[PDB]
Amino acid sequence: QKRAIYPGTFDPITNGHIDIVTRATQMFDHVILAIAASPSKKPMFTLEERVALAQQATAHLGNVEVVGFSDLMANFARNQHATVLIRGLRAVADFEYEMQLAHMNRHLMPELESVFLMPSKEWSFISSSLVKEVARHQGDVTHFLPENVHQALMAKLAVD
Amino acid sequence: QKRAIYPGTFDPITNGHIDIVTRATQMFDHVILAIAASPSKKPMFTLEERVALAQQATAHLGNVEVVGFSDLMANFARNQHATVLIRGLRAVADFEYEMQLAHMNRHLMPELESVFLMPSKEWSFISSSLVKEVARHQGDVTHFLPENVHQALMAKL
Amino acid sequence: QKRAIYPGTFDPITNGHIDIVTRATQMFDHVILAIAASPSKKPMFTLEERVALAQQATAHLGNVEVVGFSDLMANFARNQHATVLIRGLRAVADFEYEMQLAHMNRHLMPELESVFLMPSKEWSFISSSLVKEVARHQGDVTHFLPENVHQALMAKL
Amino acid sequence: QKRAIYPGTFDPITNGHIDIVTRATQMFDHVILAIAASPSKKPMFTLEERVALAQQATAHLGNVEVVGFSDLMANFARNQHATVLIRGLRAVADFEYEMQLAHMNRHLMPELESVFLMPSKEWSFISSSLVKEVARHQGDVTHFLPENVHQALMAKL
Amino acid sequence: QKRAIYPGTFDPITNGHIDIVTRATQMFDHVILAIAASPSKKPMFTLEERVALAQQATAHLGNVEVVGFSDLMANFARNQHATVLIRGLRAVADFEYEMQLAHMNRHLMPELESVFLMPSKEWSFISSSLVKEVARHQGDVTHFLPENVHQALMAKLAVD
Amino acid sequence: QKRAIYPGTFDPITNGHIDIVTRATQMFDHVILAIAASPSKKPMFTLEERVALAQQATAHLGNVEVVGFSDLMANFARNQHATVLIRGLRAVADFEYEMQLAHMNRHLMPELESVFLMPSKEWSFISSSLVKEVARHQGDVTHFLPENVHQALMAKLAVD
Repeated sequence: QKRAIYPGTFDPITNGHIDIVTRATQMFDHVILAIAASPSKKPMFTLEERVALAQQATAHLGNVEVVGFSDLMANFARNQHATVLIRGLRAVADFEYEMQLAHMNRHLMPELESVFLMPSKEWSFISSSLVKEVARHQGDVTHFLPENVHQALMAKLAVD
Repeated sequence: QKRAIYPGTFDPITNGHIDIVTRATQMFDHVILAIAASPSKKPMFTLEERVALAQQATAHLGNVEVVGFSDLMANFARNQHATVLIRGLRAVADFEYEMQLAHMNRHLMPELESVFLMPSKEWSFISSSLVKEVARHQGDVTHFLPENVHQALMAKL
Repeated sequence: QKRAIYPGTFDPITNGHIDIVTRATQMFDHVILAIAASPSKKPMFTLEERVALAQQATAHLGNVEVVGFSDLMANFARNQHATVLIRGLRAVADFEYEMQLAHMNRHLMPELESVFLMPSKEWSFISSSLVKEVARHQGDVTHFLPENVHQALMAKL
Repeated sequence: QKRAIYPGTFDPITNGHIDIVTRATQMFDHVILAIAASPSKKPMFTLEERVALAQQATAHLGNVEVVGFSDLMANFARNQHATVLIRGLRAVADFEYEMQLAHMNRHLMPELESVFLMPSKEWSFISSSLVKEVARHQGDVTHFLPENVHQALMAKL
Repeated sequence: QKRAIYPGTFDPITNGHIDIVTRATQMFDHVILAIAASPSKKPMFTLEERVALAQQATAHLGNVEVVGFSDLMANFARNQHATVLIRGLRAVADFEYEMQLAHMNRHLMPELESVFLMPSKEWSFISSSLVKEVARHQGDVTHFLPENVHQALMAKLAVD
Repeated sequence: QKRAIYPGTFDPITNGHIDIVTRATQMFDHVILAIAASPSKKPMFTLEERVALAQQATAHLGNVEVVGFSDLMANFARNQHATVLIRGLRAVADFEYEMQLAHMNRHLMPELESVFLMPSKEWSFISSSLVKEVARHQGDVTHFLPENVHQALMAKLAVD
């Protein structure tokens, strides 16, 4: 029935993202966790690494499929026949930017309905950018990450 | 069958509410538009009036069921077998209060998942309260309301 | 002659309001400081009192005219031939609500252009409501009010 | 001895308030939990009730003293020899209103320094008002309240 | 009488900016649409292109003059004898940043009064940065742009 | 008794920061004004210059010690035995980012209590980044800076 897309850079996937995609799969029949290449952001992890990490971290969720994309999100969503666009909404969100994006995406593909889900209190306050900054500066971020991502981040920073 | 509940005071239902419930029906098989008695708000219209107005305004949305309730919303949602809780969301929203409400609702019924939908730009600034303030001064609010609601507002005033 | 209207409840007028209306007069030829009766707010001062207080407080601003009104603000503005609607704006403002009000005002009278002005840092945190709360406890609010307004507040309390 | 005051309506005191006052005692030698009569809010509990509830709920915090007051908070703070004013702060807070209040408090007593503390994530969404709304519908709020407060809420309702 | 300045990077001018400058000309006798060079932002369009596009898009507004400037906005406004500073205020605005700028500009030139105007609902939600990002990623942004800017953006992206 | 840390990039220290650290010393027995190296931001002033400027500007405050640090703030605070973390909160603040940082720091070092102080109305509206941008573009920012910082900024921009 409903095909939902949950797009982002997922660099790397965090426990907050796991929370959101878990809620989405309880609500919609099929969820595509869609990872944007985003070369302009100079991601810490390559697209291949991000896809592999997200695949492992969502392996227990049967109706999640992880796939990378390099086009405009709406162009990808259209070709994949998604009709629901999953967004996270939490306490520290840039709320107006999220409203900008939802209006732009409705302009681009009105048949794709933005829906906002809210994570647990535990994951309401921390961005993945702060997680990476803290880890790179020798702070403990294990609490925020799936174990496979924890291992990959330790290795990435060790060789960096 | 995925069952969603769209609760509120709906005093009265506006074109913004119609937009949200319509978006909800495109996503979910059955949508319960659930009107809370809300006596602490001292509503302009009685619950029976609000239910009747919302019934007429949604009569052509076949997957919308309008009901009234006076108990805890989370218990009403469980008793209606709803698992999705529809909330409106827009750029002018006090989204932090919506977060507080969603966390309280989740404490009371964790199986009821809040989902925020965004109305059309046309209804991105309207509210029940602003409509009522303009109508109290005989200002023309027909643009913002279902026709049946406009008539009822004219009679109450 | 460009005619601006600066409407509100002014219950009572404060030094922040004086700052805004003064900035408005530097920009526009004639400024109508328009006091809404606002019965739903149950104001501390009657409309006649609020008009009298604002008249005295603006007596030395030659291009300010203080009036009272009880009808729809947009109709009053049209009837005064105003084409500019002055609103205050500051860092502490609920600017999204100001956007909702401006869009409703534009729906009612599109020819009346909302324009937001920013008060001095000195008045960047004051409000009528906070002044009244402190005064109800005999706190010294003389800094925030025209002298005539301070006296009237002392008598009402 | 650094003396802090933590004032509010505490109608009733919640687990969020307990969290804040506990954090305050880790920082300051003596903390006065000061309950304002607040008649304009028409509180659910009388002042004597609110003081009694907060006394029991803080009985094991040796450096907390619960008092009631009906005068201007800044004068009460001066009369208690407080130099630190504890305010709660969280992601859902209307922080601009907290800024307005802090600037008014500073105008009235510049020696009383506002200090904002952040509660635990567990209490990052609760409020007295939301607890009361759920309790009015017999919803289970025991998670959010000291046991003595839960009992008193059940009796008032 | 009143000389108003409406400054920004205008990279490129959008329908929202057209909306705001149109409202400004209905309110004030003369409006300078002032385009900051802004080399630090690495603008998509050169200053010459931005001025030409803004000139064409405002040609129907008799009391608008487009001019580029490379100095501090307040220094330019002072030398041009502007007394009104036009700012747009919309739903997705970084409101506190706009308050920062208004206070700084009042410090620099107190005789220049900041005034905020609000665009139509249609233009309340989309930044020019998102317009450029979407266009560069193969999305349709024609709705947001004057026709001359649409043509220039297509050509800029085609050769880029 | 209480050791408080007031950390930031202080690039350069401004009157608003002076305000906050003055309030902090009235409240806590010892305050460390701690300057993060922050090479990723490419600071205008070197760490040595920032420390020297902050030292001179706080020389009248007996219980302030200025020290530079290049590690994670929480790791430094822990090794220095700070138990209070001073943050400024003002009208134009990115409030949600400050909440993010406070939650992250509580995760890293729960024994370090974030406290927010509010500056005077005079310093409520202007960021140090805007001060530098305005000065670099030939605007007057003397009002916002201690005299020693004013002199250093004039010299930095003159030779830059």
